[PDB]
Amino acid sequence: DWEIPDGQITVGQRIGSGSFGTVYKGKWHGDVAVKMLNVTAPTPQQLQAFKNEVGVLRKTRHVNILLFMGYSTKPQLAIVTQWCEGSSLYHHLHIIETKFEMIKLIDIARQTAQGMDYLHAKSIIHRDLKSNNIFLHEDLTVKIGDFGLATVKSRWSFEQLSGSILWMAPEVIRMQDKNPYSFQSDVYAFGIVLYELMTGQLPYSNINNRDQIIFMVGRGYLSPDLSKVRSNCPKAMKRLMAECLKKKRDERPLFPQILASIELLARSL
Ligand SMILES: Cc1ncc(NC(=O)c2cccc(C(F)(F)F)c2)cc1-c1cnc(OC2CCOCC2)c(N2CCOCC2)c1
Repeated sequence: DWEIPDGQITVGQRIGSGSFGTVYKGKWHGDVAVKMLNVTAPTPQQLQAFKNEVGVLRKTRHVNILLFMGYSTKPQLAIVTQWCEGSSLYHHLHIIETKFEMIKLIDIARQTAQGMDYLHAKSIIHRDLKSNNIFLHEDLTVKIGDFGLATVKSRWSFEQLSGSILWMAPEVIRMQDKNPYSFQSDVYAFGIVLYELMTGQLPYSNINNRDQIIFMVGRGYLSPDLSKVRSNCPKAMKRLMAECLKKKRDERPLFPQILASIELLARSL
């Protein structure tokens, strides 16, 4: 099974922490990432939140999904994943401002679409897809993860997630539908990731008020500016972006179509 016996993991450098967990770099048959719960004696809800996450990760076996490696219960409840040298797509695009070639931007898009197509086939709705959750292993291979460390009521069980408003579909901002999170809300988030790749920027860079952005997207008054895409961005890519970013969720394509469209436009370059 996937349970790792006590004393096998060497916990190293602390990377970060939030209200729910703390991530460390470690050693277990090579470099690993270790995410521990902040409490040693968890409540029935905290333990259920932990088991829910292990439950989703253990269903994944795909090169574009962060490789789950096992979990521990002793001395603490922890999740073990592969350790990746590299940086998140967010870090590359918006912090160090890496200038990838169009061919590589399309390659990153194709790889993300593969991982998302895989998750949706396993009935997993991510609910927090964004460039921060796309890791570039050796600055080349996409590893989709969920790197948030904050307490979330029913994360892998539902309720609205915050701090990722730029990637939030209009119906996710509103919270008026019977089921606001869907494969289509993940597709909208993916449409924002495509915008980040093709422009090198975060949407709505010219609006300095976050509350106004939330209000406007939800009302359907604001959409990303597609004329900001790089001069050599293929027309088929700009077309795909507009379909993913549709205000009405029913008008959005699903990942089998998205992946087929990227595979086809990557051939024509
Ligand atoms: C340890 C761990 N255990 C469980 C999860 N869970 C998930 O991903 C997860 C949970 C549920 C569903 C899914 C879905 F995507 F499949 F839908 C994924 C994440 C991490 C972890 C947190 N934070 C990290 O790094 C920080 C953030 C990046 O930048 C560096 C600091 C890493 N890395 C790994 C690469 O190598 C550098 C360190 C892994």
